[PDB]
Amino acid sequence: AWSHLPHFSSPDLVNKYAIVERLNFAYYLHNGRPSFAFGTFLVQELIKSKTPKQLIQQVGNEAYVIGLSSFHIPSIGAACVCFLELLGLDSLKLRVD
Amino acid sequence: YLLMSASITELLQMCWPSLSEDCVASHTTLSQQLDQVLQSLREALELPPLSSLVEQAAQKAPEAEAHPVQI
Repeated sequence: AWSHLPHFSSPDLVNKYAIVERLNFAYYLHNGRPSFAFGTFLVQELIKSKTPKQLIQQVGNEAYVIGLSSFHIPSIGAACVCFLELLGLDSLKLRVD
Repeated sequence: YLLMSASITELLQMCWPSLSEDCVASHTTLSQQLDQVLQSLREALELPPLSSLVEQAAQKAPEAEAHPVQI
C-alpha cells in the first residue's frame, strides 16, 4: 500500500533501498593520485581504523589486488609501488609480480 | 644516485632489493667488482700435470706469493 505519493525517493522505500557509498581509495589509486591517495586514505580511515593492524593488512591486500590487476599498464604499477611504500610494508611482492 | 652512477616510473618498477639509501649503489659496486674480478679470473686460469706442478714449485717464494690466480 503506497499511500504517500512516492517518487524516486519514497521515504519507506528509500529506507528499503538506502545504499550510500564514499569515494574509496580506489578512486585515487585507479586514477593514480599517490600522495593524495595515501593522505585521503588516512583522512577517511586512519582515525576510522579501529583495528589499525587488521585494517592495514586489509588495505595491503587490496593494494596487492589492484596492482596485480594492471600488469601491462605502467602508471598503475608505479602507483601501486608508491602506495605500498607509503603504506609501511614490503616492496618486493608487487615488484616481483 | 642513479644519475650519478650513470655519470620515476623510470625506476620505481625496477628490481633492486630495496629502495633504501645505500643498497642501490652497494649492489652496483658489488656486481661490478664480482664481474671485474671473474673476468680476469677466467682470463688468468685459461692459461704434464706433475711436471707443471714441479716446475711451478721451483721458483722463488716471493715470486710464488704473487701467483695471479692466488692474487
